[PDB]
Amino acid sequence: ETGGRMMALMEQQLERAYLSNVRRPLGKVPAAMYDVQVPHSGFGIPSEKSES
Amino acid sequence: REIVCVQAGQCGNQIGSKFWEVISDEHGVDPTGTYQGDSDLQLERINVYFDEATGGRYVPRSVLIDLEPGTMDSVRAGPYGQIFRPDNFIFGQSGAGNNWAKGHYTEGAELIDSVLDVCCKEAESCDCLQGFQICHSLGGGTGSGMGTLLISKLREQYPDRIMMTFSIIPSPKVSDTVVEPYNTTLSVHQLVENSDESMCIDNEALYDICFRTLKLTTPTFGDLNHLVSAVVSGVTCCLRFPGQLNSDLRKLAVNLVPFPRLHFFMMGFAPLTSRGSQQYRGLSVPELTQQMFDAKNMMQAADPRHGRYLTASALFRGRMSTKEVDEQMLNVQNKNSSYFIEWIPNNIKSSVCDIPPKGLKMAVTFIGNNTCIQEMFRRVGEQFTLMFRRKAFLHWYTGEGMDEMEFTEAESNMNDLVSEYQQYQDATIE
Amino acid sequence: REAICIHIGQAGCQVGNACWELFCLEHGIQPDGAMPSDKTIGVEDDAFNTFFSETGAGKHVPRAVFLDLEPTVVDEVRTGTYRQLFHPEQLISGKEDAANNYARGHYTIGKEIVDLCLDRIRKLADNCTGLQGFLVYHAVGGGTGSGLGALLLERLSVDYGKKSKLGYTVYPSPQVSTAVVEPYNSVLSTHSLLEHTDVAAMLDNEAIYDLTRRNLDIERPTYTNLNRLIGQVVSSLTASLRFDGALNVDLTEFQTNLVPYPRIHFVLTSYAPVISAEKAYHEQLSVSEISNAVFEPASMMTKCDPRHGKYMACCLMYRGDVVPKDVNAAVATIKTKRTIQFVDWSPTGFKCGINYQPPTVVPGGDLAKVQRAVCMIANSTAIAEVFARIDHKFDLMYSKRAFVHWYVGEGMEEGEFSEAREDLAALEKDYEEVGAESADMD
Amino acid sequence: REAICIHIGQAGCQVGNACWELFCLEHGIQPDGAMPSDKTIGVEDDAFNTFFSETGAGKHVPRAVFLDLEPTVVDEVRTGTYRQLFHPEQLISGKEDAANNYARGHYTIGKEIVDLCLDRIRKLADNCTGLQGFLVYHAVGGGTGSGLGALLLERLSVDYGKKSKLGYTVYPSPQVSTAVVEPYNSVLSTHSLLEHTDVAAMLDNEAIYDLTRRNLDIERPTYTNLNRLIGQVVSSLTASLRFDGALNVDLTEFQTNLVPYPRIHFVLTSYAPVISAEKAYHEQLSVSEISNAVFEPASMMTKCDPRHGKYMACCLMYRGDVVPKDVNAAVATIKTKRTIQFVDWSPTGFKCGINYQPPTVVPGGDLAKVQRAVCMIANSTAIAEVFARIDHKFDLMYSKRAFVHWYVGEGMEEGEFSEAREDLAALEKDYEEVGAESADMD
Amino acid sequence: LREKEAVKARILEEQSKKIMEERLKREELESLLSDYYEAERISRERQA
Ligand SMILES: Nc1nc2c(ncn2[C@@H]2O[C@H](COP(=O)(O)OP(=O)(O)OP(=O)(O)O)[C@@H](O)[C@H]2O)c(=O)[nH]1
Ligand SMILES: Nc1nc2c(ncn2[C@@H]2O[C@H](COP(=O)(O)OP(=O)(O)OP(=O)(O)O)[C@@H](O)[C@H]2O)c(=O)[nH]1
Ligand SMILES: Nc1nc2c(ncn2[C@@H]2O[C@H](COP(=O)(O)OP(=O)(O)O)[C@@H](O)[C@H]2O)c(=O)[nH]1
Ligand SMILES: [Mg+2]
Ligand SMILES: [Mg+2]
Repeated sequence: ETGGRMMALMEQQLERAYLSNVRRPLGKVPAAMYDVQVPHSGFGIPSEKSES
Repeated sequence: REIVCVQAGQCGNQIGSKFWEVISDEHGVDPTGTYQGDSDLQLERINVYFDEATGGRYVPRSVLIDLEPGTMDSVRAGPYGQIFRPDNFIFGQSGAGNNWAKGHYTEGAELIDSVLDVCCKEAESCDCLQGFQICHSLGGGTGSGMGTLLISKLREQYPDRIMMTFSIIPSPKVSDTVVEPYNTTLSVHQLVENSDESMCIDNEALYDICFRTLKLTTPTFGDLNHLVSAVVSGVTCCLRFPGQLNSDLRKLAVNLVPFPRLHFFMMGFAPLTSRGSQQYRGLSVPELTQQMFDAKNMMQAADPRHGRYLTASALFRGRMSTKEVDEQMLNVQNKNSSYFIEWIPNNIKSSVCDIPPKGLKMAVTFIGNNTCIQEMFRRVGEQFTLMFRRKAFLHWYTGEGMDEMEFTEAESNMNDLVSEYQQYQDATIE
Repeated sequence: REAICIHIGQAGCQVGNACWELFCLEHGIQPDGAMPSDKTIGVEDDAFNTFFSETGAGKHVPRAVFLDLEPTVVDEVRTGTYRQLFHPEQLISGKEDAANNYARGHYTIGKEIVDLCLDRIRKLADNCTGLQGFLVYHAVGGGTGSGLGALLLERLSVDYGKKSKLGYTVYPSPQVSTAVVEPYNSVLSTHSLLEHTDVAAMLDNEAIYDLTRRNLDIERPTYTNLNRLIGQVVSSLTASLRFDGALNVDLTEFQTNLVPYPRIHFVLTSYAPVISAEKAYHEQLSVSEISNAVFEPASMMTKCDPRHGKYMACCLMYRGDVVPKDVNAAVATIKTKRTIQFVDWSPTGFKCGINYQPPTVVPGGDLAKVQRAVCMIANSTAIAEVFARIDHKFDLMYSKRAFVHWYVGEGMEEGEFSEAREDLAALEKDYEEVGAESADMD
Repeated sequence: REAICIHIGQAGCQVGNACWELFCLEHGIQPDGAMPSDKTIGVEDDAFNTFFSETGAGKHVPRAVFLDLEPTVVDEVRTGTYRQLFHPEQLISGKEDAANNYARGHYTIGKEIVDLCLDRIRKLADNCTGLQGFLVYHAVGGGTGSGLGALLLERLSVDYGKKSKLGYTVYPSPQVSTAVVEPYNSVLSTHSLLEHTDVAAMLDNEAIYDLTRRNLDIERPTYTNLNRLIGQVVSSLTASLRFDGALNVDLTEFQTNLVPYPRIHFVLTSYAPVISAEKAYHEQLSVSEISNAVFEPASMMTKCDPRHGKYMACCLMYRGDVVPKDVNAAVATIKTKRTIQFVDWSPTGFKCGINYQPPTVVPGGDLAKVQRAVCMIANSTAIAEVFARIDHKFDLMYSKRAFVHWYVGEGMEEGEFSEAREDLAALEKDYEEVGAESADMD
Repeated sequence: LREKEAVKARILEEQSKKIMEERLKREELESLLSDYYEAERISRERQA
């Protein structure tokens, strides 16, 4: 028997604190432990320019 | 790096119950199984002893086996009993009768397949398996017989892991059972072949600890099992917390055992001191070292003053300098040089761990490999020879099915173990 | 300037869903076929035409057909979110599956459905003015993909003739497996694909699982991840038709440059900057690092080791901010390496392409955003090891006729097994002979 | 210009933490890999390049790998303060330790992990244009440091060839000890280290404890103090590559000047103005006082007495406000002394270096701030006494095959003990022969 | 340069002082936690 929706939501809320759910989620890259900023053009060095 | 525990017989199950109380306290797990700790350092190695159950909960990696359910019903009724997985309690329907042959051959072969099935299901779930840890008494009936049977099966199935046993040897002064020498001799025969490292504890040394050091007026078995649980939970501490000089069960074995038969060790834990005196003297490494080597603090009847140390290991918990550890171990080796084996250039290994046991500023656990161990086996061998020459109670065991040649083999093997210790005590350069 | 996509069976339709998601998001077409008012202002452009055609009211509809014998996957497309994007006639579904039987797809059941498929492709091809090839997606492990893919390619090859047909094919991986009868279906498929395909790209799920574990940090991948990687590869190969660049590469140039002899048309594929957001911000990603990456076997999408063979031709496609001089310096450095070997009859081993459009980022996706990428398809003798392992599994089962009564009951002669096995044996001998280190002067 | 750092096991990683703390603080790199102050045109600097490379967003990342077989120390690095500095691929960790067995590290466990390390080193060496050596930090007393350090040095020496390899090595102290089996591991390490290292600098913890009690005012030292001293020494030796100076010294000049014969490459190290903050403002610290200081045995970081041997070469590093004339006057005064003796075949016994950057002060540190410092590395026959005591402890233990069954079970036979002991005996005889005065000139 | 060295020494001394203050505060914190644990254990045993 399932105790409805609130119990299920709290049950899933108590789950993610497990280390397995943190470093091994389903079909996803594990979350970062610090903030990252994606540049406007993307990652990597821009190509260096030269005089015409 | 996770350990699987097995608890067998009454003594083993009670000590295990106190052990899982102590370990659950150190990692802040409620008796409901909920994590309630107060530092991330507690959580980050919880996997070493616990498996994860649904919504929050943690379950302890232990198998309970006994031949009559009385003990199992007592542990289930205890304050932490609920944490244990119901399918992990294994019990029969008739007692061991204090008979090794019954425990090994008749009810043993009946139950043994289900215990191996539980151990394998639990073992194959681990991502990388470290050694097994087993608690049992050698003087009993189901403890000795089924413990050594199980030890043999796990050694067949996992020969590349570590095999560890803690064992409460029979006392010389007050026996609870008449046929203790037979059961002890046969069990030591099984252990010296199968085990990698075995720790031996008397009940008389723990009583003398309680009376002299703690000055307890009326000690009870809960205190004895707490003393055992402190060292048992201490040996594994470097597996599960950070430190300045890490150590490991395999690293302990490599540094302590010079030759493969010499793997029986004594245990001690140092900062035992009564509540009245504690206000007058602070903890420090010289004080810990002094208690650590005092024979008053060793939990085996044999006294170090009658032997020599081959090797010893000290694991320190707390924030302390490594210089003090190194210089203390040098000063103790130089000042007491006759009690240290002269061919090994340095007999003491040290290790340092950041996280002390709760409510103590510092602690050390001591493991010692000492040739005084011969005395304990000698007393039993003597009692065995007195009993065996007269066929004193042998018909029970023969009626279960034992051949007498097993008894003569086990006696010869134990006598050879005593001889090997005696030979290494008296070796010389020439 | 145009290409038509044919999606067959379960793997081909599911990979198609990821492909059309990507092509929509890259051009900017909404899921309902419209295009927002700001994409169509100030300039008038045609680049969509390779994959979409517009109606006179300005709705976009895509140039694809979906073929299946079971309804469920096409019914998922019909009831999903992209319901309004596809024309309903294009989504063709039968009554019952080919049940992992090549014979059921080819002889019994596909014979009923094939004429509707040909009528839809004909109606599409008549409404074109620069059709420049067919793209086909299928798996050779299953019954309908093998049998109906072969039958349809045969009919297409007679009706349209010289026009090129490029296949992306998922072959059975060397130790992960999903069904027992995979060797029989793969051998019988490969017999038909030899005559009726111009280039065949080989994929193994075990390699994409390894790549997703090793480069990305995903422990538990599912088919949507693999299909998004495949979609990125297809977008890289077709980008040369759709966007401006320094060195364009027309689909006929691939066939001209990659195939030395008419049977030697099976190619390996790999993709370089598969990377997570945390690694991507720790590293520069210059041209020479990704060029060195594409030659490591950890980058490949097929489970083969190229160190056990010799390369005949490589085609390297660069997209994004790259300048030709670094590509030339990179290729010269690769050429210097001692663990990379070319057959001595192929001195000028490389083809290059350079396109300015960087790879698109999908909202739910797992790849990082990067300024440049390279994709390689290459012809190498190492592929012969994959066939030898298929032949060993076929020989093991066929020595005792382990399952043959199903195939014989659904309409097939026992002789066809031996014919196909001898043809694939001849293909193995072709790869032995073509790869000869040297010939004697006497 | 570039140098690559390899950290192995526990001592090497913990000393690495102090090294990278110091190098960050000296260049000005924040713990998250950033740069304060301005970045516009007008000024432009490059000194970081020896140890860091920058990404296109301007983050800095360091040229190091951290290698361990147990997770705990690298996980401490991963969860610590420098989390964002290192690339996660650089922090490599196995499952289980080498349990003080050289044999377990070399034969059983390191063979699986070694190929990842070589792949990381290859990826580093490809992102260089003037690599001029490897720096390696390890202890020979433990199992993984000995076994994996030897195996990795062998593989590095085959793959990279002529490139120089400089080791900083902690030997087991002559009476302080931590494990019983230290002599066996140190002999077996030294056998491999003899063939595959260009210069080896020797350290003993007992000397750094004595130096920190006598000169610094620390009653109860711990490993963080020793690691900060080691970091200062390595920073002093590598400063010649990174900053402007009067007399520079390239890493090839060390090998040319310090090593007379190819086996005689083990050197002693010492550092002069180790002084506390309260003493430092009561005293001047001129050049001649610190030059006299570096020759006193109270300054050395190895437990050996140089009066029992002969010097072959000395390399003196001065950093800070020093003038060459004062260095010349100091060296001539040292040369005058009667208790300092050089072999008669080495008349020009000294090499000097002078750099303008004064030593850095670390916020939690225990060293005072000083305007000048000198660091010395010197080659002397006295080192033969250090090996003899390890060999004596080996002979005592080996007489009973005291622990050998562990080593034989994990794969090392028994002959290898005797082989290694004979090689170290020959090294002792080499130091006996080189130090023997020439009998006659004819 | 005399004044420059003086002011640099001043700022270095200030940074050392703040680091030492943080260390001492952490030490006091852990000491009082341990004392509380010991006190509650003693009280429990006496009551028993
Ligand atoms: N990459 C990828 N592989 C798939 C996908 N679906 C199925 N496969 C693989 O392809 C093989 C199965 O082929 P199917 O497509 O199921 O065969 P089928 O075309 O449906 O043929 P029938 O069973 O007769 O309908 C197995 O190896 C699967 O792992 C997918 O969506 N993506
Ligand atoms: N200076 C310094 N010496 C250390 C440190 N840790 C251990 N040592 C010394 O190094 C020797 C022990 O070597 P370890 O580094 O522990 O051996 P290991 O590399 O960890 O090898 P494994 O035990 O197999 O993991 C002893 O002489 C220690 O005194 C440290 O942090 N700093
Ligand atoms: N330390 C300790 N010893 C015990 C405990 N219970 C029983 N013993 C001892 O163990 C021996 C009896 O063995 P027992 O456990 O009954 O054997 P079993 O019948 O096979 O389980 C006697 O020496 C008892 O004194 C206990 O809780 N702690
Ligand atoms: Mg299907
Ligand atoms: Mg270690």
